[PDB]
Amino acid sequence: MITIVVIPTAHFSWTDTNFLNSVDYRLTSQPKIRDRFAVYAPGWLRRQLDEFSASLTASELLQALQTIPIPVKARCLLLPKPKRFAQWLLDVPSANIWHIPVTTLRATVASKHPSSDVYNYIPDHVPPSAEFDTVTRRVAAGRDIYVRSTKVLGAPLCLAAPAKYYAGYLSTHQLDGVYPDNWAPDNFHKREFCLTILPSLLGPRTFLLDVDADRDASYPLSVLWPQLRVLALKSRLLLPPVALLRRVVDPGLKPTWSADSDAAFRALRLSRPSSASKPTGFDFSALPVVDIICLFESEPDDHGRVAPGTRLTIHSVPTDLLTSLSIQEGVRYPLRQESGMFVPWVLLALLMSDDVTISGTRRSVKLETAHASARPFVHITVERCASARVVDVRGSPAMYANAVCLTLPKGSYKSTIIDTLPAMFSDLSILEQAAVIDSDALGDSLRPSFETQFLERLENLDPKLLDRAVASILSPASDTSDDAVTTVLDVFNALYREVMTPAQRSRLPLLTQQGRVLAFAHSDYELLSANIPIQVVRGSIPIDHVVNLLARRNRVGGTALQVLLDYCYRTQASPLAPTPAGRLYKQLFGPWLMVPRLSDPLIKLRLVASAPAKVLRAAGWTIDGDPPLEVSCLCAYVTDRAMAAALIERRLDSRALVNVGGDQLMFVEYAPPLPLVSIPRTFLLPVTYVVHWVSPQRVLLNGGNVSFTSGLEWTFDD
Amino acid sequence: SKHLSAYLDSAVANGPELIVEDTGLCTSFMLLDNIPSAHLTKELIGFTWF
Amino acid sequence: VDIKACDASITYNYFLSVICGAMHEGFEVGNADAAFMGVPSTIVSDRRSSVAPYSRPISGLQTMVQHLADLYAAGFRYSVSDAFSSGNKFSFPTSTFP
Repeated sequence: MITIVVIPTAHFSWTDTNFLNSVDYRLTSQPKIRDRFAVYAPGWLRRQLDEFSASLTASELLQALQTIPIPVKARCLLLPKPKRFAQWLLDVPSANIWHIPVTTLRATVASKHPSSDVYNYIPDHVPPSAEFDTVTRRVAAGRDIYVRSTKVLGAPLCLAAPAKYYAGYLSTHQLDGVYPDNWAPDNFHKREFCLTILPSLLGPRTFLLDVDADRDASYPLSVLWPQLRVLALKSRLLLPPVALLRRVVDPGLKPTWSADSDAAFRALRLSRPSSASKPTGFDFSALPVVDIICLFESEPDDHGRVAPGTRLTIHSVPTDLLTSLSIQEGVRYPLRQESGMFVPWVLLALLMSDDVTISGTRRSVKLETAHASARPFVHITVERCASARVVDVRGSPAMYANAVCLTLPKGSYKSTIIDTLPAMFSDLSILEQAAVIDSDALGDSLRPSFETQFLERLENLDPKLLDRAVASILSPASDTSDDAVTTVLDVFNALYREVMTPAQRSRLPLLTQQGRVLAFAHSDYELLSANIPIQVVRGSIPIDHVVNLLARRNRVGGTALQVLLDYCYRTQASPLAPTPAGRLYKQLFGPWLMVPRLSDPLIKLRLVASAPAKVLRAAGWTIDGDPPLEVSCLCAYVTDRAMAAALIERRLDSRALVNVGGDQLMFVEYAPPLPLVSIPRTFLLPVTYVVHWVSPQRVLLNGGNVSFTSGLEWTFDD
Repeated sequence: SKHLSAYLDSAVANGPELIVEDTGLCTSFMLLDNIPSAHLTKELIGFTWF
Repeated sequence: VDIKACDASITYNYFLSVICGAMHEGFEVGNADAAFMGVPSTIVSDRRSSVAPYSRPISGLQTMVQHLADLYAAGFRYSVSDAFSSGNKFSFPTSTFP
């Protein structure tokens, strides 16, 4: 039984049916494979670590935990307070296994201040005047331990006596927390391998799993990662995840004795034949992704030979994207389109990825996708999957079902993901283009466009000053070059503050108070300066945008105004660490990409909010029928009608403030904001949505504008 | 250039990657096929053997 | 002398970002693993070097700064519920210091 110690990565899925899947889902592909592994990693230990995390240094914690055997056979047996505890040895006389005198017991019953005497001389009694390691040392003995406090570490903690003594001495939730430990044990089995979150002495039969990704920052033991890694490194004990799939373990890639050419290795062949009629007809919060190594090549030489080329690593591209596009390993696909741009699917892979680096080293690169580079790449081949794991998506980058705004530098390929991707399916409702907000919308709203006005003001300056500014921006070494650039910045700032802010502030409901809005902006400042209650995510894409916009020639400005605007926005943007935009894209579109893999049809839902007919008529509306009108705020999808109905009885504590004008422009607002995590993870939401009457034929004439408040209630539909 | 980096105590606690072992061929030069041989099928048959 | 509106002029884009960076750097001198007020040390990714990025532990104080800067950059989110006006409660964010 070789043991592999595991430290979870950045977004390790925890509520998964099997911890094993979040490690690398390829291990579940074959029965012949999954039968070779045990897991352990019990929940009770997890909870203990969650508590002690705030009270021990990494070195101490590692030193304490490292000695614990794999299946913890011991228990911590909490004792009740002496007045309570003493009665137990007489309620059952044979339970007085230490045979404490009856006189002392009833002397304790008589005393106003019952002493620790009942605890005194009891073997392996742990007083509150004890330390964490004291418990751990006894844990290695396997026998149960008697303690006088709940804050203990290393073994499941359960009551020694019936609850009657601890009641009053402890409170409900405290009395509740020990229940699984009161009947804790479960068996551990002797398979070939056993994974574990519990650390251990690294040695000839213990290995550290290396996934090549950042740890879970929230996971309490991530602080141990450096010390563990270096110790493994100095003794060559790291294991790349692929090594686990081989019949015999070895740290290495491309071994002699194995070609590593088997269906098990090919992560692209994601298959789901088995079923259990479980409520998760699908868990749309769990998303399988892969890290892949891809080889890029340019045109061959005059004699058909080709250069060695370069291979890069793409991180955490969702696998269903590739599978649905029938991408296969070992196939040299064409990279460039007719017009020289990238083929769409490659762009999607880049956009939804987290990062792109050179394969060998750990240097991240922003890829160019234009005619800039000489000997440009024309062919691409995916070679192998460095890792393939499922990841939790629920509410990770964005928090509210209402709306979210993503900031990207000018020249990004947002158009591709918002148009080509849904168009590539165009059969299942993904979003409504009327709900997505292009970052350029407000700039286009002014009667002379914001760009035209900026150009018109700008030309008043001397051309040489403008020329000097543009050159300085392009030339990286031109530090500051204050005169030229600052003058332009002043004009930009003055104009934007003057015109853009009031215009932006005049579109408040359009950004947030629709069904569900996805919005783009060139900088967070564009929203903060206008006080728009929408979460803003500072994204970034792993492609060079500057060169990209240098290829777009059909614009108001001759490619020079564009770079000027780009610099201005970047200067305007607040200094902060930006996140990969792919994560947000994964949160939005990811679940939808798994739809075609499903076996059974979907079921629609919604949470319509009522509307009394009185106010409508009072507002001059002509409406048939007495029953209150209702309006669909947001539609959802499930597939197990049973559990879906079972989950529909919850009453959301979020009111809706519906507002609609005479022009039927309808708006919604949730007084308590609706958070995404509140949505059960079996659901599925569209990227964007537009509120609308459930039955437009009920109304016969729109009176004046209307506002009202109502509750929210998930309901079926037909 | 000008990447002024401050000394950090934890940063130096990694250790270099000394143990790198190769089981392949200890070579660094490759023989190549710079100009392929022609496939004759009508005349000059037999002058080449693949 | 007196600042015209110090509450309204202190902000993250210029002021608070500088302070957050200085505080986070100023706390580097100290045990990287030392919880403060129940906030334990954590692992964060360091990307100062484009050629040699990595992750290292940071003390609880720095973790507080990490979140505090995030909050300031996000801006305060207030919710108004004035009683003198009629049925008009709403929420909107601002950079104005409390």
